Amino acid sequence: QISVRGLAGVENVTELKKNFNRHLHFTLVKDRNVATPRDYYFALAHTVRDHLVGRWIRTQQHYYEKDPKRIYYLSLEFYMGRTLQNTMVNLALENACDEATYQLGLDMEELEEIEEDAGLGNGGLGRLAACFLDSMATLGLAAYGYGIRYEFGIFNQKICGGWQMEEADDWLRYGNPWEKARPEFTLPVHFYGRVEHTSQGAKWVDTQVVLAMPYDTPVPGYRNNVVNTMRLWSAKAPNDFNLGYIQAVLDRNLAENISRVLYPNDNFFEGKELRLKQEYFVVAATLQDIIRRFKSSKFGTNFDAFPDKVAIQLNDTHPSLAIPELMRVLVDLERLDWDKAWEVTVKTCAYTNHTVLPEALERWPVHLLETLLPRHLQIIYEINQRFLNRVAAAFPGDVDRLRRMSLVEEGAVKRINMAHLCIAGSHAVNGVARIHSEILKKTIFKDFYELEPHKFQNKTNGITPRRWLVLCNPGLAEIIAERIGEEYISDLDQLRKLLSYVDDEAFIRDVAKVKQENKLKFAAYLEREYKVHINPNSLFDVQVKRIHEYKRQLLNCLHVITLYNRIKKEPNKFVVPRTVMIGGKAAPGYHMAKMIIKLITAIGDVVNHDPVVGDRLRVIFLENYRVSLAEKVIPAADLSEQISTAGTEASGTGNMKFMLNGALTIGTMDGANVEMAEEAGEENFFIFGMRVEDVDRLDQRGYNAQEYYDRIPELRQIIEQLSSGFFSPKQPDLFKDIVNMLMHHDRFKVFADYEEYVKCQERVSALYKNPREWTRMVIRNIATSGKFSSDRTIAQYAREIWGVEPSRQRLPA
Amino acid sequence: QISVRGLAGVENVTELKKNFNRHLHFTLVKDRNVATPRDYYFALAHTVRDHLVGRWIRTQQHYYEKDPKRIYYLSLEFYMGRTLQNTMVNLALENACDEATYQLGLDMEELEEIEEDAGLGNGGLGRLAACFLDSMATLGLAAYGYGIRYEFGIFNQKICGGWQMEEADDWLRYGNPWEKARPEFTLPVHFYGRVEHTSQGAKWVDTQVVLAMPYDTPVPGYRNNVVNTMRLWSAKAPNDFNLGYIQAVLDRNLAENISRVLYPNDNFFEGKELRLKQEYFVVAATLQDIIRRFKSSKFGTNFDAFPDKVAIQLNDTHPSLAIPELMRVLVDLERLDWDKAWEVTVKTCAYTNHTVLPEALERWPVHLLETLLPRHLQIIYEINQRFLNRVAAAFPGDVDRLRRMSLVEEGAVKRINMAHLCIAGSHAVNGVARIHSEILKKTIFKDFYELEPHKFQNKTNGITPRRWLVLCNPGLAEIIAERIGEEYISDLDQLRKLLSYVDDEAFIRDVAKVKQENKLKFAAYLEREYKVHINPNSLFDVQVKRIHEYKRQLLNCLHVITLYNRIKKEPNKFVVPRTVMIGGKAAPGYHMAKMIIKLITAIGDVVNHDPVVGDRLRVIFLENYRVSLAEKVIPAADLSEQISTAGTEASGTGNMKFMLNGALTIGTMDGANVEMAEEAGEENFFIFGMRVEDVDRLDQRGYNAQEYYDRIPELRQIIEQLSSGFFSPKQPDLFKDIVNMLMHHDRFKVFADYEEYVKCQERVSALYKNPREWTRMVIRNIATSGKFSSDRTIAQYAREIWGVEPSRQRLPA
Ligand SMILES: C[C@H]1[C@H](C)CC[C@]2(C(=O)O)CC[C@]3(C)C(=CC[C@@H]4[C@@]5(C)C[C@@H](O)[C@H](O)[C@@](C)(CO)[C@@H]5CC[C@]43C)[C@H]12
Ligand SMILES: C[C@H]1[C@H](C)CC[C@]2(C(=O)O)CC[C@]3(C)C(=CC[C@@H]4[C@@]5(C)C[C@@H](O)[C@H](O)[C@@](C)(CO)[C@@H]5CC[C@]43C)[C@H]12
Repeated sequence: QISVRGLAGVENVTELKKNFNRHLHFTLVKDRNVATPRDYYFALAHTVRDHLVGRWIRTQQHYYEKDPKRIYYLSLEFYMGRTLQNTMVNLALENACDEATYQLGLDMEELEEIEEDAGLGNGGLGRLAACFLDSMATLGLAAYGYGIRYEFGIFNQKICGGWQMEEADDWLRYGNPWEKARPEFTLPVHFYGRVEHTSQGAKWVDTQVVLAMPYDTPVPGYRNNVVNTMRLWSAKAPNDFNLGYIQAVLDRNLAENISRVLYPNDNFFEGKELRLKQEYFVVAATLQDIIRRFKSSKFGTNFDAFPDKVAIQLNDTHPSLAIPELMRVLVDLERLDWDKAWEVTVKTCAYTNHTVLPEALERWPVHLLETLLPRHLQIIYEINQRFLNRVAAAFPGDVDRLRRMSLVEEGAVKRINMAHLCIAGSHAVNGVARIHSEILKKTIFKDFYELEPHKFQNKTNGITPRRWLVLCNPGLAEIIAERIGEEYISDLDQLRKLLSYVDDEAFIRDVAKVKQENKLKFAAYLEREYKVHINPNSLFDVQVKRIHEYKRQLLNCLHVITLYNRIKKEPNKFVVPRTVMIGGKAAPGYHMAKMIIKLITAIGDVVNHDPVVGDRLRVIFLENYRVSLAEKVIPAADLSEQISTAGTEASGTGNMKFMLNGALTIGTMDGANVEMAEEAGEENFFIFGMRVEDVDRLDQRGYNAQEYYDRIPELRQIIEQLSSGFFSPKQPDLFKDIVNMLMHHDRFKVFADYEEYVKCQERVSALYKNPREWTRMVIRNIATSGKFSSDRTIAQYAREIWGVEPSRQRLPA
Repeated sequence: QISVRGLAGVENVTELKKNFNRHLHFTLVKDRNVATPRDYYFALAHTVRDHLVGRWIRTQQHYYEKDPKRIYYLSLEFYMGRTLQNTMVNLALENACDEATYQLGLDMEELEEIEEDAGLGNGGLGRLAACFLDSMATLGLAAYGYGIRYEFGIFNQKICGGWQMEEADDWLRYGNPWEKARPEFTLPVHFYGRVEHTSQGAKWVDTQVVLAMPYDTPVPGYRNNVVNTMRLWSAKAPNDFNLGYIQAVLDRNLAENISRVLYPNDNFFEGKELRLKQEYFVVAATLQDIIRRFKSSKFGTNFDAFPDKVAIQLNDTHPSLAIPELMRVLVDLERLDWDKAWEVTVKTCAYTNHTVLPEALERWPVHLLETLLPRHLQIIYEINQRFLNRVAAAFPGDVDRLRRMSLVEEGAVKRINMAHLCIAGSHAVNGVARIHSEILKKTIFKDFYELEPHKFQNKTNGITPRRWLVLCNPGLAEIIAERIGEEYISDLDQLRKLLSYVDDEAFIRDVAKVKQENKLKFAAYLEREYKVHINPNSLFDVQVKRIHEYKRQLLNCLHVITLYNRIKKEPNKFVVPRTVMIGGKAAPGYHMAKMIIKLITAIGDVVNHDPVVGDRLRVIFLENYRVSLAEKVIPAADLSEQISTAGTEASGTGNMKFMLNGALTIGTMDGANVEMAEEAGEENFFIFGMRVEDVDRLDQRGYNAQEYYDRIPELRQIIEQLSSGFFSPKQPDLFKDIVNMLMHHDRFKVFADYEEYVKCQERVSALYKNPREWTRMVIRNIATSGKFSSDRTIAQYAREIWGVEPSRQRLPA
């Protein structure tokens, strides 16, 4: 149908149809008489997977011959989503498969809906890992993603009586056609035991062994025939495990629980032992694999060359144990002296920080590490001692600096600060947006920055234009390609060329037409899947992201109620109709986040069934927000809500997805919003609220929520409604916690941004009344979204941290 | 190479080679540079599996169109062994694959050694199930095997310091290419809950749900293009399971433990709850599947026709809950009246008894069934009440009969007698050999036989000539085929024709040549795999079977020691050299069986390193006895030890394997030994010891072991050696338990058969000195082994129990 989806040429279509039928028959053991859409999905998935393997094998062949520097991206989360359409796109197979499936009497889009999300992440951090893998393959880097194959990913969210229910995400039930089990490359991981000292140094003995089994998933580059590997470790009991007899066999489960389930916490630390085991598990298996690969190369005994052959990137502090683990292997097993092992470690490792929120920082109780990893604690103490000697020598007499910079935190319970560990043992530390990187240098890591200024960098986050434009928004990609060609897909800066079309009447019409189609499709999705009715002519006001206080879903809630109260005051006045959509998961133990979800639904219960309101205001909670739901709602959005308190959202990536897909952004000067507004021009953005400086000023003076309550009658009315049970008639005091928090213990100053936010929202409504000017502003956003491609981000990592050159060159097919 | 292995015709060899390479590349994602033999095995296994699916699909198609009566074989054990060679044989692919793999530079035999045994059974009962499935497919029956897919089968046995160590049989580690997961056909199984009574009868409520997921494995008939199904159920937690959050996800393991591990007890009952859950699990899932298939047929609401469309065979009492479960479904769910449901149940079910040993009988505590299956206990009480009313009416006033026949056993703990349940609810009850079936009618089920004589039958066990001749002994199958053709493979009675070759000098030479080759190959296997040295010219004296007291491995031990002591007394006298091989697993908690294994190795420690003995006597314990080890040692055997106390071994099947493969049999008149001797003639068998009558006489008088000790000096010497630490110098009293048991509490009267056994063993040695007469006796055995084909057994089940006609007719290819 459309150009950007590739050629559907007779020879390919015929070959695809016959391999489809081969897989249906031989692989699935079905025929057309019994086959369900699921069977049809699998036959297609197997047919497409076949196209990868040749490229996969020769890519890995190429790296063996050329022996380039290898990039190892260590993350506990890879939020991949669906793989079918992404593979077709990157392989140029999408039209051919559409044709082949059409001719077999099947709708490919219906088949795509059957694939489970690989939901092995929580949100931003996990999805960044996924975008990174795509870009690394697209840029020809010899890169590997290493993580854990969780049996259960992020929970499926069900709304019941307005409340979140969690159910297990059993994503492997029907199988995963993309992975290849590699039991032959299984590796032992050690836990517990004790440390023995000898003439030949320390020995870690009497350990419990857990086996790590790798599963490989292909990662295709965009149209370059590069297929990299994501290797995920699964936990297996050894066969002499416990070995009355029955119980010993049943207790094998204990070892295998390590890889059972993803911890569902977004930006929040929980000091649980199982979590620490997961962290060491991925680190120990990966490092052995890295070293084995280093030794078995065309180059090489000599660990001097290690940093020239290996880069290890730590996605947050979750794989921070890679630092003492690498030291352990180099010192205890390879017999290098401390100072040489340490130079190698620092030159190999690099650390990316994702948040400044104190409750998100990993600080592990010493007594946990003592029991679980006795050798690693010793190495940590020794790293600390030598590091503190460097601080003492640089800042003599500064005793408070010493306690501030220590990796060991003193208190009732002694803790290891994992972020401090990462800084000390990495040659590079980066934040994920310019303002976030500055905040690190000025506040939380100020001391470390004064010691080693050269270590600190910025790498502003990015999103992949393949998944986040071509895949999810084919209509928009097509109208862009008509004017400027296809090269922008792997060089997103080229979208600037679209600025010379901002006054083009045909393009304006097309941009606005694609948005309307997207909105109509999504409104249909809501009716068919969730039996909910929305007006596709209203402004689609969308806030989708994890439910957190700092993300201020509550600020949005306050606006929504203001609009309702204004309508009820002046019913016969014209207002721009809105559909307000809020979506996101709450961590299971996060009580406040669960309350906010209930409020949102409770608001919808009042607003959606008020006859006076009509179709002018709708409030919808988007259930089970995840990657494949994002691919649908983002192209359909008019307004992107990015309203975190200034200085709390390190970067955001949702913000970029919306910019790329033709929504306008209302937001604070937080995270990457600042860089986005800078790229588009502040006139093309709806910026409101306190800057970082204003927050600090308010903190010094003290934040008093009562002040705003007293001076803003519209705010008072809302609080009285919440308190008196207007939104919960059966349980009048249901929302006492929310009101209490807002009035007395609001860390995120919801009320302080209320007035500016509401006023700015009026300016949004005003612009929406003039479709031509709205669309021209939209075009100005899309055209300047180029910088926020993860290809740019990854090229910066490659050049400034890893010391490798990106390549756009094809491998032979 | 050999005729019986099929054609290696240019077109087939070329097609096999290319599909091998296709699977290596696309399925395994390997190439010739990295591939190991394991990779080569899998590529072959996938290539062969491809040949099944077409036949598999059209067989199931055929049954849908014709709608024949369906046979359901319910067993908790299917001891399948390896599948590759068996599939090639039954498909006529063996020479073609040998050729194709040869031309790729691979040795197929080396590749076959890589396949894990599917060891989902303990011994006789489990292996009978496997032979039955082969024969049912070979005879064109619409038959299904239903069981449990254990994650861990029978443990691997390691010998350490002479002692058995058990390790987990992780047979699925590298995957199973034969099975096809069918998650779409998952079924709920209910546990616990309570019974509620209404107007519309009883309701089972508040149950815990466990999901049963089926895995299908193809079962090919011999050269007839019939491919039946073995369906094995795997336990899965439902997704709302328990649903703090983490723990709820981890506790999903509890539900899934149901299918985790096979209970390693051969002929012994253990009243564990997990075992009862397994039993109900397979029964509930299978019955739902049977009923669903019955309703969705070309025939049919009307359960009158159920017994015309369905036969359910119960392999022992392990699936006995099928009886109250079928009643439950018919009465509670389908709303049939009791009497009609009961008529349908009895006409549907049939029961096969496998042992008379009291400790093997399943007698479940009422309090277990009360908690786990409250509705089934009620149905059991009601079945019992109505059954006891029938007994009272037939034998008025006979109050002791009533208590004897009751399904409910009274005592400290009330128990359900599952065998009694099976007899009451089945139209047919059979033993597994003629003497065993008589013992049932005369002793343990005498009361039931007097009530319903028409219910009691014999079906003498059989073994499959495909696995147990063609597959494991190609050399012998070939020399037989040269004389009489190939038709005997699916009609084993034709082996009688070989009687006219008993005086043929060429045939005698060939039979003896094949045995020598078999012995040389096995002696080489022992050196290569276990670094043990045997003389291939000695008589191979072999006892392989589960380690049990009733099987009397100890009697064998006593002979072995007698031979040693005689040699040491008269060193320079000629004796026929023997290699005595004993093999078998002991149940982990069976202390005595573990002691016997230690004795056997302890004997070998003394005998094998006595220079005076030389190569005249060797005692070897065969480690990890299992199906694939049987396929190797059985063709290599000269003497088959079948020496159970008369009346204890219900049938035996090992005995038949040895007869078919050219060993002579020394044994008691026990089980099927009686029928074997009858077929060959007693002159061609080494029969010794008490008959059943003699045992009974000895029991009445009382068995006094001291009597034999006093009157047999050779026996006394052995006991003194055991007591004084001759066979355990470091631990002189190591064998006190064995001596004590022999002297004071021997249920199996080892000493009573000692003299006759030793004397008979001398007659065996005498015959072995004359190779020509030994071989002529061998030929007389092989030629009369026809009756012991499971094709015969299965045809008898089909005609006399199930009411279906066997067919040798091909399906179109
Ligand atoms: C040496 C092993 C090690 C035992 C485990 C880690 C290893 C790795 O580097 O990831 C596993 C994979 C192989 C076997 C490895 C190395 C090379 C091959 C290779 C590229 C070799 C090549 O000749 C084959 O054609 C091809 C291209 C194809 O078989 C292979 C692909 C597989 C690798 C990369 C590694
Ligand atoms: C009705 C279902 C039920 C939902 C679950 C149990 C069932 C069974 O009888 O075992 C599952 C298998 C199918 C779907 C079943 C029935 C028929 C098919 C069938 C023989 C149908 C035939 O047209 C196909 O060509 C073929 C021959 C091929 O698709 C099928 C094969 C599969 C069966 C036998 C059963």
